[PDB]
Amino acid sequence: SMDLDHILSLAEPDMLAVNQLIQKQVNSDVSLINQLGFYIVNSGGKRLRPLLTVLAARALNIQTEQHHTLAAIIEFIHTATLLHDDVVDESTMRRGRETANEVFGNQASVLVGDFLYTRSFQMMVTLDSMRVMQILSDATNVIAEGEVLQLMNCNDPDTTEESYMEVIYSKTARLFEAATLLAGVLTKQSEAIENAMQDYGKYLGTAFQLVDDIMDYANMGDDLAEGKPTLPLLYAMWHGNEQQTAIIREAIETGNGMDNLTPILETMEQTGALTYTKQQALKASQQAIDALSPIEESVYKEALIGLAHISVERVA
Amino acid sequence: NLYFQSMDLDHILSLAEPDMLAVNQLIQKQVNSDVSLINQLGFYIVNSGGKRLRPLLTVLAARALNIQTEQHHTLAAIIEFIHTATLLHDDVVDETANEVFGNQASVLVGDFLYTRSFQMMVTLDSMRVMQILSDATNVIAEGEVLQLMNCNDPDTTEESYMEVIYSKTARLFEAATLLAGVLTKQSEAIENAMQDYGKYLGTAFQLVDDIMDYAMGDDLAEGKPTLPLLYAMWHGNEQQTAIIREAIETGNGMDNLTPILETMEQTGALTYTKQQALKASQQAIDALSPIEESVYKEALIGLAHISVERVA
Amino acid sequence: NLYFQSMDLDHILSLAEPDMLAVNQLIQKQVNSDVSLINQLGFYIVNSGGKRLRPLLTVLAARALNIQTEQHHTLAAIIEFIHTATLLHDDVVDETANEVFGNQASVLVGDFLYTRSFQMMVTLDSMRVMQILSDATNVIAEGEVLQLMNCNDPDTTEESYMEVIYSKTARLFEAATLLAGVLTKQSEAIENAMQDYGKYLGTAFQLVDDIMDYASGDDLAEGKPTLPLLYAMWHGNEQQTAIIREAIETGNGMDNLTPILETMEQTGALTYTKQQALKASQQAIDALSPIEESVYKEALIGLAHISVERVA
Amino acid sequence: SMDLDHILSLAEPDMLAVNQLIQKQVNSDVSLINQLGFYIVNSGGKRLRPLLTVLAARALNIQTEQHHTLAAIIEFIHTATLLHDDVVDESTMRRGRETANEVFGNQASVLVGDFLYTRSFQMMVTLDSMRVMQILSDATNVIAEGEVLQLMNCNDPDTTEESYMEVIYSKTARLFEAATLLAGVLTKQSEAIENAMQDYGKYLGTAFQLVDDIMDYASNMGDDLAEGKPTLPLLYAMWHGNEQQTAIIREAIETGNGMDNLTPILETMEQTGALTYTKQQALKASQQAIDALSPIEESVYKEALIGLAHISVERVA
Repeated sequence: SMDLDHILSLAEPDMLAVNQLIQKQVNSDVSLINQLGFYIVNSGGKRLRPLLTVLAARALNIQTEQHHTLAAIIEFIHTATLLHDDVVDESTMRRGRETANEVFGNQASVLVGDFLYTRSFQMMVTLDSMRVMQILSDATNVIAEGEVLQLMNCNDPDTTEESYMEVIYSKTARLFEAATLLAGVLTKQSEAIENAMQDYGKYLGTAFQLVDDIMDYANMGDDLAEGKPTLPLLYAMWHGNEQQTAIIREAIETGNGMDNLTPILETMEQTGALTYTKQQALKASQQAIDALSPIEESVYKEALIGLAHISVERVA
Repeated sequence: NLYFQSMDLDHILSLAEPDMLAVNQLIQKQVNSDVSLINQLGFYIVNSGGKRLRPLLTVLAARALNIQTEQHHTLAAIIEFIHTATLLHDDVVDETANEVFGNQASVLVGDFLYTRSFQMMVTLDSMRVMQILSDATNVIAEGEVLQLMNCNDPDTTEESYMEVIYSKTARLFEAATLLAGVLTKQSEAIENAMQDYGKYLGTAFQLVDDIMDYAMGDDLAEGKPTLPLLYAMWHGNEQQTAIIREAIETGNGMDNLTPILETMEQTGALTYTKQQALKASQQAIDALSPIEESVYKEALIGLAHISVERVA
Repeated sequence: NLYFQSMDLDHILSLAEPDMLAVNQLIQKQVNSDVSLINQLGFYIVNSGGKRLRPLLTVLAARALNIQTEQHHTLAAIIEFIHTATLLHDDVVDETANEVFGNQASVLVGDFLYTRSFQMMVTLDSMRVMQILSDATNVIAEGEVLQLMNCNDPDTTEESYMEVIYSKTARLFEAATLLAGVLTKQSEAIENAMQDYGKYLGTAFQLVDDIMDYASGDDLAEGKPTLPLLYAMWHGNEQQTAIIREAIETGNGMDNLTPILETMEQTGALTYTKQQALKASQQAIDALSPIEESVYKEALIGLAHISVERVA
Repeated sequence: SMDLDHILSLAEPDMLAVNQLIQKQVNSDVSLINQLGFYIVNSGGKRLRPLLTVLAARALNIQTEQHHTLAAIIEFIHTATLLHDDVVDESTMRRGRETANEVFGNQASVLVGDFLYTRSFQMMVTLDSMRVMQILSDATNVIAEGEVLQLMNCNDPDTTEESYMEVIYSKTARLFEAATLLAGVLTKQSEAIENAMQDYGKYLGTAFQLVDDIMDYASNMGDDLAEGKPTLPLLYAMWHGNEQQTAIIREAIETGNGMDNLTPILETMEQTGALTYTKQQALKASQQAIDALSPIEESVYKEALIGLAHISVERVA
């Protein structure tokens, strides 16, 4: 499969245009918006969602440059979400750097999130497709719902596997799914090709999230400290002995224990909790690949298959 | 003390009631979610008071333009969701468990509402509706951040304070009335009349709100530069100007409460702010000239009078 | 803003929301009439703020007693209609074209809601329910008249002030909680416990309300002798006592607002009344002893704390 | 057949008990309630509804004294309605005497109304019948609705004959209908007999009100016009008069002006036969009440029920 260097090289001409657009579309008459927008936009995100979007639009031989605007739209939505999450979580650090709410305060972060969300809709309007906006209005409502679903799960050790997977789907997979779907919408593909791209995005997002959650136990236990129960921790809790179950249950309820997870890590190894989670990741990764079957052959399709392989490479 | 207050208000509310009930019912359907926590919190913030004004305006405006559909019900709901969301997001405090959960609830319920309003917009199946509301919602956001910037800035101009009023509060009124015209396929001139009515009505409401904060509210405490406080600073004497400046910058206005309120009285600061509100109220009424006569047009005129009732 | 008030309140509302939503929809069904004017006015009165506490109490109480039906929804609506009808009838002014129609609608919509509440009682198909509520509403009528008798009477005792609270306000809370017991077929000591909880909770709320009127002042202008004004008069100096006496006799206090408010502070009048509220609050909590432990019982304790949160 | 003196004489034993009940059952701990309730109960009402109640019960051979309590219940409800109406209408006189709201103020009148209403329910409880309370809670809701329907009609010259009749039924006849129906319920009659007593009370109530509205324009005179209340005589005269007469009646209704000189309005009524038309409706209603009593067993009590129906339209007929 195609490696990251080549994927990026393939995508760079498009990603340069998207970067320019992301930076310029922050503009406002209000200086605080320009500052905070600058800060969040230029803090060094991996820009994975717009990369997906542009590779997808090319894979479907797009004739316009509308995938640049669409890519900018997706990243604005994701950025709006990040700003709000960091206030909601009271995060202090992101991308090795102080968070926007730490630098500018909670109030300003929330409001500029709203500025970026609404700005992303002004941009959607320029694509002149009511369907684009139906999909994204739907997607963003789901994201908001997933955020509350995650809050309901905070410090809840009774959080079920289904509830956990629903948060992955609503809060992460749905936006990847929307991105790839909308590449098909822009290029006027059939329902079945739209479904293929939609599925690749969904399963890819799911894989990325599962692996992020795995990597958190290989700082370690950032999720635990924030009171966020994830599958490795839950599986270990469900299948361990009574003592292991109790300490994990305690850890989830309190958010204590990040500075020494030894007995929790041991429980994961013994129950196969990480292995189980790794298998769901690999599964999702393969499902993303299989979903691309119909897509015409091109270097861009190989790039999309590449990403699905990269998403789980630290686990495969 | 509801049926007492105004003869026009009694008729206004009664005329609007079938529409307002329909809106209330639509809101209860559209606020609903697949997530238990959202339904639990959402119920109380949507159904409570302080929800009446913008939907009332919206349905009265659509009836005045002789709407033939029920799309004004959806539009009324969209406007109140936008309003409720922006309110919740303006309740966010900077750096207890009360404030942490308040912040969380305010952001996430706000986000649910804001996003749901856009879903509802799409059901109207109109690109122009999306263009208008996407621009309006962006301007409201710019408005809210501009207000934040102006917090504790004693050099805030009059123009800048009015830009806040317009962009934060008035723009939404303006969009609501504009869109009544759009849904009913009115001419440009009619659209402009309605747009201007909404704009100026909203401006009046906001100014009057700022006046009533003194004739006591937290604008002084927060160190928010509103017109009455700014004017009194601009027309007070050497020391009066200096204490008000300090109050804005620091927030210690409650220490010097008595002398600050005296300055407002002596400079006629509240009087000046009252004049601007009455002007706005009149500009709203004036903007309706091209609208054909009806009970609904009379209601819209009534609301303009009611906005400044407490300061006329 | 609702979500910043209390962690207890957050949990209580979330816990009650499924019931409170059902009550809301039931109220809208049962407020409807064949007379368009009743619907036009009724809509706004029933969906206003200040509608939530008594239904909240009722559903929480019925859940705390493990109710197996949805009759608590009907009971909650009945209790809110009674409250609303009585409020409307307490808005009547003695003698103004706004005030003429205001009286008419207040009386007539009040009568509609009062009568509709009795029709709803009958659907519960319990003679004990009819007996309890006929007694409660009669006592509430008595309490409102005793309040009217005390208007402008400076020789009003502390006992007499309390008797109004028990009859006018607390009795409704008491009936609501008792009836939760009755509908769930509890024992006397349980009924007695719930009854007492309602009584003292309602007493606490009313005491705090009277304090909050002077930490805002409508009661002063009307010459309504509440405990904060009376205590100040009893323990003020000769002049302060005479000023407060006159203020009650003639409804004149707004002229002497500053000396009077100062007297309340100087005499500890507000603090004294705050203590009585805290006593009531605590008596209500103590009354729940025999109630099985549950999240709903915990919610009722939370309500008791919330009643005096602004005071405590 | 039977004259008013014989009717009152026959009913005297029951009405003594009822009068005592009505005076005693006002009792409360609150002095102002005792005062105001005393004033209204002892101001000299006709006691027509309790009279009707007790005659109806005797006619159905009631074995208990529950009809005293029922009759007192009905009068208390009627009394609560008067107190509220006089506040809504801002009336100053009643039974040649200052109204309670004039003596005590509006607020007290309204609240004491509520006291009487709730007290009447406390008395209903003692009859230990849920169906009774269903009937009276339904009846009293319809009364309340009727009061608002009347309010909507105030100063409205476009008030229809149907809307005017609907007010009569809901505001006046419905309580008569319920009184006599409940005399059937208390004595365990069949559905056919309940319906018969129900209809007698309804049509009787209708007749009384129609005559009241007619008598407002014959011999204070024109009391309804002043309150902006369009009644059938005035409305009919408007519909069938010429353009000038129509215009002045339309003006009279909208403004509530003209009570002190009705000359041209009365002339319009004479010419259009508007009083005559309204008299026919009253007679019709009276006859409808008598027909309705066809299945009730004979007695001096039934003959008093027929006698009241004849008495209702005496002045007119």
